[PDB]
Amino acid sequence: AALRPLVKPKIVKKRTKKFIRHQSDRYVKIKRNWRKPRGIDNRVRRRFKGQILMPNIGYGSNKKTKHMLPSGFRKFLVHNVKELEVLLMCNKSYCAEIAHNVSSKNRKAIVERAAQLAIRVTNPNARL
Amino acid sequence: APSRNGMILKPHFHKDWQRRVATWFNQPARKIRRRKARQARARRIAPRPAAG
Amino acid sequence: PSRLRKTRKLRGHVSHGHGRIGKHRKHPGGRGNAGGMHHHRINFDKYHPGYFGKVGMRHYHLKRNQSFCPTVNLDKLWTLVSEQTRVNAAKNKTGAAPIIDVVRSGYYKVLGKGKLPKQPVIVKAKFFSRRAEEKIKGVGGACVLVA
Amino acid sequence: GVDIRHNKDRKVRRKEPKSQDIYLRLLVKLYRFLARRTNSTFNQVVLKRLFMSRTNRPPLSLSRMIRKMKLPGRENKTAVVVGTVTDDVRVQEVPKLKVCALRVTSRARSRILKAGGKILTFDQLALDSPKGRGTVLLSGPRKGREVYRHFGKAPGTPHSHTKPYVRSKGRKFERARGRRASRGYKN
Amino acid sequence: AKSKNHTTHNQSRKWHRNGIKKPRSQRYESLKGVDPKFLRNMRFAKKHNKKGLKKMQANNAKAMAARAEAIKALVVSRKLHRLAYIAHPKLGRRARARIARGLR
RNA sequence: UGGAAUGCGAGUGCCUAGUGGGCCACUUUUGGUAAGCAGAACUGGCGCUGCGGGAUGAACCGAACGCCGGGUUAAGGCGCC
RNA sequence: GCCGUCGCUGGCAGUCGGCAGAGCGAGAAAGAGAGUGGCGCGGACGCUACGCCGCGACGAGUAGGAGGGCCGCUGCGGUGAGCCUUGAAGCCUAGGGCGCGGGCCCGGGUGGAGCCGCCGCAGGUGCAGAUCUUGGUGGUAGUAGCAAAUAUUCAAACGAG
Ligand SMILES: [Mg+2]
Ligand SMILES: [Mg+2]
Ligand SMILES: [Mg+2]
Ligand SMILES: [Mg+2]
Ligand SMILES: [Mg+2]
Ligand SMILES: [Mg+2]
Ligand SMILES: [Mg+2]
Ligand SMILES: [Mg+2]
Ligand SMILES: [Mg+2]
Ligand SMILES: [Mg+2]
Ligand SMILES: [Mg+2]
Ligand SMILES: [Mg+2]
Ligand SMILES: [Mg+2]
Ligand SMILES: [Mg+2]
Ligand SMILES: [Mg+2]
Ligand SMILES: [Mg+2]
Ligand SMILES: [Mg+2]
Ligand SMILES: [Mg+2]
Ligand SMILES: [Mg+2]
Ligand SMILES: [Mg+2]
Ligand SMILES: [Mg+2]
Ligand SMILES: [Mg+2]
Ligand SMILES: [Mg+2]
Ligand SMILES: [Mg+2]
Ligand SMILES: [Mg+2]
Repeated sequence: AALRPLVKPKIVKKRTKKFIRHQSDRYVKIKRNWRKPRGIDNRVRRRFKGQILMPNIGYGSNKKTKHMLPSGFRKFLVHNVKELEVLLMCNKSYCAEIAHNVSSKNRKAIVERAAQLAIRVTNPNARL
Repeated sequence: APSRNGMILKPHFHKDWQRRVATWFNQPARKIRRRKARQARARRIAPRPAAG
Repeated sequence: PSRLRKTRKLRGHVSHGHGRIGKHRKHPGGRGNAGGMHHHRINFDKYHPGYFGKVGMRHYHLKRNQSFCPTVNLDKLWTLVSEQTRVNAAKNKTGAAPIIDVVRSGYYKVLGKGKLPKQPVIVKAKFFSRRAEEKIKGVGGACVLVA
Repeated sequence: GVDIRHNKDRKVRRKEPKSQDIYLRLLVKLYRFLARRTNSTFNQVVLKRLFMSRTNRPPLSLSRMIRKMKLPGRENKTAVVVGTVTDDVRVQEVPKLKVCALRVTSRARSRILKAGGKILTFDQLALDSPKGRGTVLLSGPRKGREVYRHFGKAPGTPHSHTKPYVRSKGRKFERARGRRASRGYKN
Repeated sequence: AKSKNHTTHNQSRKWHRNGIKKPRSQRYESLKGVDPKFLRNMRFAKKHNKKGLKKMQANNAKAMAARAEAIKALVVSRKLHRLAYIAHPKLGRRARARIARGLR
C-alpha cells in the first residue's frame, strides 16, 4: 500500500558480492576496503585464475537502473521540511531519507509533510 | 645533472643561508613607527616646515 | 596549492614515480654544474657552446654610467612630441619645422631604422647614425648636435 | 584480438576554451550554434579559435591590419581577428577600417574611431555577417615570440642559429670554446 | 663482472614505431654547396632581370594577341537504358509524367 | 585518361618520465670436448601477460583479456581419474 | 545484452501554437521563395547547452605519463533562516541499502556537547611492510626453572592461618 514509482523496471546487477581486498582475510590490519594491488609478483594483480577479483569499469551498472533502490525510487537525504519540498515535482522517481542526526521531534513534521505531498520516506518509523 | 636544453645556473646557496634570512613581517610596523615619528617631529618643530 | 600536484596522485604507488630499478638516489652525476668537461660534456657542448675558455680584454672598475647611450629609431621619432605638433607643422605654410629634442625624451643617439613622414623637422641629439642623418635630411630636416 | 595500435586513438585538440570567462563562453555558445547550423566554414574557423590558448591567439598590430586590408579587392570588408588589436606607433596615417576583435587596446580604439572606422564585437559580427560574408579573417604572427628563437637544432650543432639560454649576455658568457676556431673549434 | 657487449636486437622494432620517415621534399631546394663561381653569376642574372622587363611585356601581349587571334578563328540493353532514363530525377521528369497521365 | 596493385587521413612543434643488468626459441653463426657455457645476425617472444593445451613448468603449441547469455572452434584430446 | 573509452572536431537554441499549422534521411548542388503582366480555445517530455541525444569501432599491462573523482582527512572565506540535550562527535552492530571502486547513506545500541552539506581557499592530507618509532597483547607456557658449599627432627606457645 506504499507509494509506487512511475515505472519499476528490472534491476540487473553484474555483481552483488563486495570486492574484498587482497589478503584482508589473513590479517586484521588489512581492512576489506578495496586497494589496487601493485606488487611485482602479485598474483591477484596479474589476474590468475581462481584468485580474488579486481573491480573494473566493466562491472558498471546500467545507467537506467543505477542508484535505483529496490523499491524503484532514488533516495535524497533531507534535513528539514524545507529541503523536503524540492521533491514535490519528482515524487514518482525520488524518495526522501531523513538524516540520522534529525531529532525525533523534527522527524514527525517531516514524516507528516511527506505524507501530504505523496513523497515516499525510506525511514518513516525511526526514532518514534 | 643537466637535462636537455636549459640555463646553466649558479645559485649562491652554498653557505648557511638559512641562518641569515631577513624576513619582512615587521614592515607594516616599521611604516607605522616611522609615520608616528614624522608626525611627532612635525608637532615639535611647528610651525617650521616638517620636511626640514 | 599542494592538492593539485602529483604527490597526491602518487599515494599507494610504490617508488613515488622514480622507478624500481634506478630508484631516486641522492646525487648521481654530481652536484650542480659538475662534469662539464667530463661525463656531462655532451650536454654542455650541445646546448652551451662557448661555455669554457676566455675571450677578450678585462676591464677593471667598469662603470656602466659612462657608456650610457639610449638609442631611438627614426620610426618612433615623432612619438617623442605631441600629436598636435606634427599635424600643425604638416599643415603650416610658413615652412617652420618643429624641434624634436631626443635628450629631453631620454635618448642620446638617433638610429636610422624606419622611414620618416614627408615633413621637415629639426632633430637634436648627442649622436646620430649616418643613415639616420641622411633620412632626416631626405625630408628637409636638420641634425643638431648637443652635449 | 584485432591487430591495431591505440596510441593515436585520442586526438589532442581543444573542444572548448580552457578559459572560464563567461563572456568568452557566451560567444562560444553563439558560434557553436552558427558553426553547426550553417554551411559556412568561416563560422567553424572562428569557433575553433575561440578555444585556442593565449599563445595561439597572437595580437594583431594596427600596422599589419592596415597592410593586409589594403591589398586589392578588400575594400569595404570587415577585418576579423580572434584576439587583441594592438596599436602601432610606427604608423602615421590610419585609414577608415571596419574591424571585429575580442579586444582592442585603448589607444588603438581612439585611432580607429577617429579615422571614421567601426569596431565590432563578435556578437555584433554574427548579426551583421551570420555566415561571415564580406570578411577578411586575420591572424597575428604566431612565431612572434621570444621562445621560438630557442627552438630547433641545439645551438652547439653545425649551422644551428638557435638562441642559447644564458643568464647574462656579454663577452664572458658562452663565447669562448665552440664559438670560435681560436678556442678549440667552431661549427 | 662481465656484461653484454653490443646488440641491435629490438632496434628495428623501435625504429618503426614512429616509422622510418623519408626526408621531406620541397619543390625549391637550397643553393647551399653549389659552385661559388656559378652562384655568383646566377645572382648577377637575377640582379638584372628587370632590365628586360619592358621587352617581356611587349612579347607577352603580342604572343597573347596571336594566341587569342588563332583561337577566335578556330572557334547494356535498350530496355535497361530506357528505364535508367525514366528513373533519372531530372531527365525522366517528363517521362514519369507521361506514365502518370496515362495511368489516369 | 592525377598515368601500376592494394590499403590508409596526414603534416608539424614544444615539454617530457622511466630505461640504459636483460633473458629465451626457429634459422644463420664465433670460441669451446661440451655445458641449463661464453659471444653475434634476423624475427618473434618472456620481462610487462593473464587464458585453453603440453600432468607439473617465465619462453613450447593455440590464443592475447571490459562484465555476461547462447552458438562454434584452435592447439589438444575422448578406458577411469 | 550492459559498462566505459575513442571517433563521427556527429544532432538539439525549432518549446518558431488560434499574431498556430507541425517537413528538411534523402541515391545523384541550389527555394516546402516573393509578388508583376500575358460548434470547441486544446495540443506529453525536453534545454543543470559544463546539458541532453544518436551512430560506429574498440577495451592486456610492469617502469612511467595523463585525466576524472557527488573518493576520504584537517583548517579558512562564503552559503545552507543547515543539524543538535526531544541528544553532537566518537564507538559497536548475524539490521536495510547505494556505488565498478575510493566510500557513503539509513535503522538499532552506547555516548554526553558539539557537528556537517554545497561554492571556493589551504595543507604537517590517505600505510602492510622500512631488522620503521612509541605503547599494548599473544603462542611458546603453567613450560625452562626455583639442584654450588653434609641436615634436620619432636613437643608447646602466639595466631584465622
Ligand atoms: Mg615479475
Ligand atoms: Mg631526467
Ligand atoms: Mg603503475
Ligand atoms: Mg625503491
Ligand atoms: Mg617521474
Ligand atoms: Mg638511474
Ligand atoms: Mg642499473
Ligand atoms: Mg634528486
Ligand atoms: Mg578486444
Ligand atoms: Mg594499450
Ligand atoms: Mg598516446
Ligand atoms: Mg649493458
Ligand atoms: Mg647465450
Ligand atoms: Mg625489471
Ligand atoms: Mg609488449
Ligand atoms: Mg603471453
Ligand atoms: Mg610433459
Ligand atoms: Mg561461451
Ligand atoms: Mg587498459
Ligand atoms: Mg562483526
Ligand atoms: Mg561535561
Ligand atoms: Mg595542519
Ligand atoms: Mg601500521
Ligand atoms: Mg617443571
Ligand atoms: Mg640454589
